[PDB]
Amino acid sequence: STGSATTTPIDSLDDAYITPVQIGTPAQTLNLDFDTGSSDLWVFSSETTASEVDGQTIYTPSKSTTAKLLSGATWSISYGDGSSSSGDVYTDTVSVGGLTVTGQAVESAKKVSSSFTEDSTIDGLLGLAFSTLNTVSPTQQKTFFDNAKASLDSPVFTADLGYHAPGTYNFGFIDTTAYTGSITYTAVSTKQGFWEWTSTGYAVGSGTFKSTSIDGIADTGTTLLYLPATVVSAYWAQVSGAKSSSSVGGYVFPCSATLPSFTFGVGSARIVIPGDYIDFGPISTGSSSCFGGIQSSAGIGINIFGDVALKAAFVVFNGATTPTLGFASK
Repeated sequence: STGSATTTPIDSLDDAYITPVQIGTPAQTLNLDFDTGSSDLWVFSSETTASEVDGQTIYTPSKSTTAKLLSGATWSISYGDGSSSSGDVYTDTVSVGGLTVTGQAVESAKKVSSSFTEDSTIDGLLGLAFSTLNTVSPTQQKTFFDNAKASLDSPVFTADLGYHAPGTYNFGFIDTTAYTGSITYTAVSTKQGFWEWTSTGYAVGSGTFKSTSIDGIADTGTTLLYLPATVVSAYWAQVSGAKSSSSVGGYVFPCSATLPSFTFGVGSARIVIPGDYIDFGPISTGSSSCFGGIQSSAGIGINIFGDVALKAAFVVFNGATTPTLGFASK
């Protein structure tokens, strides 16, 4: 089997992407944030504290003839950005782009943090990291991909995120028309539960490539590119007037600037992030200070190849017995 679904930016900055997902019988379609940095499929629901729901579409398990309470199971998750959610668990039928999994754990939120409430466009998350990170207790549950894997034509999914435009998540096949040149594959460590890999270096604009190992995670659920402070300083030093602002929470730059590109290495291959992908616009409405899309990972504890990086590539998440990651230009 295979599946193919369009993923759409939630706003004009590509702060996140939503993908429609069918849950239950009859189908209830929710728009979920596919997150290769976590491993829970959780939704706003009829059980979510009423004051914490503000415009989201909810899953109502009592209206699904295939929903079953997973007795005694609870979940609770905290994300890198400080947001969180928790609740209980149902199993139900879940379909993405024509690919159906029966008996998928659907984690129903009883509580969500303010950042989730305030984002009316995201109805929940669909985790695509390794199932070892799933938070369901006392019986850990499998991700949608892990459940689908054996049925897929090939045990892979791909992320093709757009810049200020829709893109595609495919399951079970590689669309050879969706990228240019060849796909370069690189080793993955699953030791921390992430799609963790080592970039071979970077360049700023038309500058020379610096060969240096940068360990990090491919994370579709993180907006920006978080890299070591040395790398990030070298980038912003090429933008007149750019500075790190502790009050704002990162590097800012004059909105009048033209940003240089940023290149990262994948083995001997190179992925080029155009300068415009690094512009996240005014820090507040009407400001001439703009927020940068490349930020320091210092004090995160891990480097994160988030959407800024991934949307410059066609990315293969290869879930074979020995997982790997592939990157192509597009």
